[PDB]
Amino acid sequence: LYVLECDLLDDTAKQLIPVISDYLLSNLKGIAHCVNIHSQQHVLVMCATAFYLIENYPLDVGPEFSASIIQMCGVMLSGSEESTPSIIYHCALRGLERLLLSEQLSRLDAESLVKLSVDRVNVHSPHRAMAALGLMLTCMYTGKVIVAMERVSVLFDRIRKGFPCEARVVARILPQFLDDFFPPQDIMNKVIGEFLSNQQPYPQFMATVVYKVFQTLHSTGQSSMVRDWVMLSLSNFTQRAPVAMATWSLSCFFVSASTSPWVAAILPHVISRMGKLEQVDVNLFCLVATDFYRHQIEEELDRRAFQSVLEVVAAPGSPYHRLLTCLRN
Amino acid sequence: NRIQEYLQSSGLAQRHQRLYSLLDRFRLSTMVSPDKDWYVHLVKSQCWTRSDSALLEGAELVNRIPAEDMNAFMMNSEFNLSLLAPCLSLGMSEISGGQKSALFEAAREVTLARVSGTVQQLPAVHHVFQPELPAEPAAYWSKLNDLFGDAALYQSLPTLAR
Amino acid sequence: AEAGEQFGQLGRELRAQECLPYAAWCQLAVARCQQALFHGPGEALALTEAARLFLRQERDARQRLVCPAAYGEPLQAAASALGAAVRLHLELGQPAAAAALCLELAAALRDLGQPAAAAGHFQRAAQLQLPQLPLAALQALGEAASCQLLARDYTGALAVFTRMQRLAREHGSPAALGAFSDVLVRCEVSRVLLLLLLQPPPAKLLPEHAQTLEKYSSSGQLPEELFLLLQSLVMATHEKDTEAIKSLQVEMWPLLTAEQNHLLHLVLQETISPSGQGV
Repeated sequence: LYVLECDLLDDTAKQLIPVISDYLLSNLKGIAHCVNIHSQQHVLVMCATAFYLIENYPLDVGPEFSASIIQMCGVMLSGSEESTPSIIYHCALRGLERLLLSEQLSRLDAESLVKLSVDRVNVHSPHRAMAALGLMLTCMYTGKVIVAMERVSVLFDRIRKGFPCEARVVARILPQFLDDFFPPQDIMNKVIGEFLSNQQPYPQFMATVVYKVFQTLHSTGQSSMVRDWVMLSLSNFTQRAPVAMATWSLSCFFVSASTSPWVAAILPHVISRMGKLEQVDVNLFCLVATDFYRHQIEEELDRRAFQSVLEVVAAPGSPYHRLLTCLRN
Repeated sequence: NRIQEYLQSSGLAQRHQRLYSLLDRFRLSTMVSPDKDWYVHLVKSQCWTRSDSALLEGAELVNRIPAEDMNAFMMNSEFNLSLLAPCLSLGMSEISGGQKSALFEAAREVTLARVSGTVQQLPAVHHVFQPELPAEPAAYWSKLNDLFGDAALYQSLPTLAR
Repeated sequence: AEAGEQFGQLGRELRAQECLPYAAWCQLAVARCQQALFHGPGEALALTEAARLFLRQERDARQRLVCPAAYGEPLQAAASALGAAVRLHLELGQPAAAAALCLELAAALRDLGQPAAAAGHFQRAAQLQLPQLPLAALQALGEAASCQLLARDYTGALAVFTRMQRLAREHGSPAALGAFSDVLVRCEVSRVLLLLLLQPPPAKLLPEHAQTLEKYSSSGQLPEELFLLLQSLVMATHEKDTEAIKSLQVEMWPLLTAEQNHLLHLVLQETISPSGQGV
């Protein structure tokens, strides 16, 4: 590693690089699936020098070597939690991530490993999945709806079948991720659709996602586009599991779509009290509803659709019913 | 009536609603614009308490009040001192982004203000803390026993050390 | 033959003057001589001695005198020799001896500050022992779970604890046989704490974890006070009453091991201050 680092190795020393490359391949194939059996520090070293050779000496090693080694450590990543120690998994993944992030990799080899990124997102261990989330994130930020539809889908799944720490991270990076790879109308059914559902363990994490996606629309010349979508999905919000959950999701939906400075800034409060149906909760729900209605509704005749939808499930003591009483006058 | 009053006077009625409903059912058988001032009052309901369930959210709520009002908000008593660590943690997170944190600057000037405040209550002369027999001086050790033995004071120390 | 004895007394003399790297080298030489003699037991003993000498070298360089210039150099040689010895043992049978060598390597790695590799080697030893010595395999898996908790691999630790509980129930029975009862108690408490910490969603919630959580909402083999405190802890974490977890954490401190005390502290910490938010 020292010798080939920056020394302008003379073209006579082109008889050394193949020897290292031959040793690299001849000693990685016999361990590429049983890494745990063999020495950790050793295999770490071949990966380190192999990654440097591709990044810095692409012509000196044949394109087969660059290809043969990406698949070589691809099977290392595709191993189980026992067949590949977490040390080796993260080293190869970050090493591959650097190799793609540096344009020295060939086009055939670059697209050879972007496929490997999506496979390793779905693993049990949060850190192996979160690390593989990074590799896929760079693999798709380097290339730039035909395929990005799949990638955003496997992001919403991790929020659904992931631990709260794992899911909170994905929920935090979604608002920028959606703002980058899709136009707002292309991905807008999913964000509301994944927000409220029965297969959503953390709708409180998705509450911020709809908020940031709405706010990044309200302040970027789409203050009326969000008005169409809240009206469109209000009927969907009307039918949602328990009544308290339905109002809570509805209350935080108006918060996410409210342009008032002091209403758009109380989202953590409603997220904090989740599933509560106290007097303050309905009072907050009515207040945010009318402030979306009275202040920033579309027009005078569009209120009929708003008045029609919420009247459907009006009950004697329902929070919806109290909203009519305030909204009527 | 006393049983009903006691349940409502405490959190047990909220914790056990079914029992309270049954007791009350037995009892009857016997025969505004959302302005800045509204926001401040709302966060005042959540950030002036002793609840530690939601501090990450409480930090964000206090993060949005005007910078000029931040100092009087935290300096004022009945403010959850457990929020100071989230307040500094969140305020630093946007300093690391390059911005100027009104929250972090207003929070660190509160932490040091309280740290200095609780030092004034310490004895003027400090003796080596002897775990075995802290009783050779009389006034000094008695000055710590009623200091470290105060729930309002002892609880305030780790919640300020954080 | 005679060369092996010569290398043996060379290694003995070198260890007498405590130049133990060369003693381990001589042990490797006598192991090679045993290879030439096709004597499997003697070669395994020689490789074990060489590995032990290298491990003592690394311990001195890292534990006795903490040398920052040490980069785990004799540890690599120790691991290579131990792997060769394990391979020889397995090729001549005796999986118990190979599992013992793997346990030795895992203990060495755990003391040297590499919990992940230690847990991996502990799991390998348990797998080697499981078909014949289920209790030894359970102990090795317990060491692996402790190492994984050291490496902050909480989900891996939960998986290992669940595997140990399954193995103890299916091997130590219905009531446990005492030697498996303590293993089951440790499994139960550690799994409950890890499930309160991780809080798996319904997708990740395996039937075993769901059943265990159901049990805490009667006491199989846990002491009644500990079982009641664990039930209170589960209810509090499902209720988000931080004062309750604080009081319990104070109360259950003497009844839990240091590992379980750490797990309960992690549960409390993730309750007040959730991780993953970035702040």
